[PDB]
Amino acid sequence: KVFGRCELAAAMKRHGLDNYRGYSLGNWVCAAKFESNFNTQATNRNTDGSTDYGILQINSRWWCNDGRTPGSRNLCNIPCSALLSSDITASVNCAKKIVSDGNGMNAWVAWRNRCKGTDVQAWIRGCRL
Ligand SMILES: c1ccc(-c2ccccn2)nc1
Ligand SMILES: [Cl-]
Ligand SMILES: [Cl-]
Ligand SMILES: [Cl-]
Ligand SMILES: [Cl-]
Ligand SMILES: [Cl-]
Ligand code: NA
Ligand SMILES: [O]
Ligand SMILES: [V+3]
Repeated sequence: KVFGRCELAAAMKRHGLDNYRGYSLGNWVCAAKFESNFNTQATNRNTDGSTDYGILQINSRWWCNDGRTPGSRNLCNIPCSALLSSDITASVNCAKKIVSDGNGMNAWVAWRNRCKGTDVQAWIRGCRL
């Protein structure tokens, strides 16, 4: 599913990401825009051989099992394919674990490079939330 911006914002809000560990909702919307272009089916390889999955491009190196990332962990206890669903629940629940872990949203390279330090409230401008 390719979410609309406000559609995604509303789903993320319902799932409690607004100001989760201090990250206002626009952070999460921004991150998804640049990680996945709002596409739940997005998959991308990394140079280490891991793959990033879904709307928030959760990585098989640590967070999910895809059976093809040697030495990796599955800290969200989920098949990576579960993260490609039109329902964002599994991705959000995993994201909450990731962001709570010490490094905050820096885990998301696109967030760090494109959202951090910017007016992220612009990403929820016009949305009824
Ligand atoms: C190295 C550098 C960037 C990325 C990335 C960017 C957006 C979405 C997913 N992965 N991955 C590895
Ligand atoms: Cl993509
Ligand atoms: Cl990429
Ligand atoms: Cl596993
Ligand atoms: Cl694996
Ligand atoms: Cl933080
Ligand atoms: Na894994
Ligand atoms: O990534
Ligand atoms: V990547």
